[PDB]
Amino acid sequence: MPVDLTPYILPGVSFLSDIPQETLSEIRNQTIRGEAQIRLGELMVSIRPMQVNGYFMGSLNQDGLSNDNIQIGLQYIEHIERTLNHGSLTSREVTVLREI
Repeated sequence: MPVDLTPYILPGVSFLSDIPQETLSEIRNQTIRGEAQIRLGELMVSIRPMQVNGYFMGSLNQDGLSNDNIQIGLQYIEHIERTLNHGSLTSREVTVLREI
């Protein structure tokens, strides 16, 4: 099921007002199913640990979206990448494994 997470969304900023941590808990459990779809309102996101190269964190589903949905998406995604693993790693910290 696509668990929508938009109770405190400010559609235009990178930060969130304050997320229920109990939601991040349920996200981490459904990613183990192999996919977890999060809807940031209209912004479609897909958190899942694709076991080839990459941990489970903010991945914006750009399919079918518009330019603004990409932008508000990626600022909230870079937020979610840190929020899915609190103080563990950043986007680029994982990306360099693939990039080098």
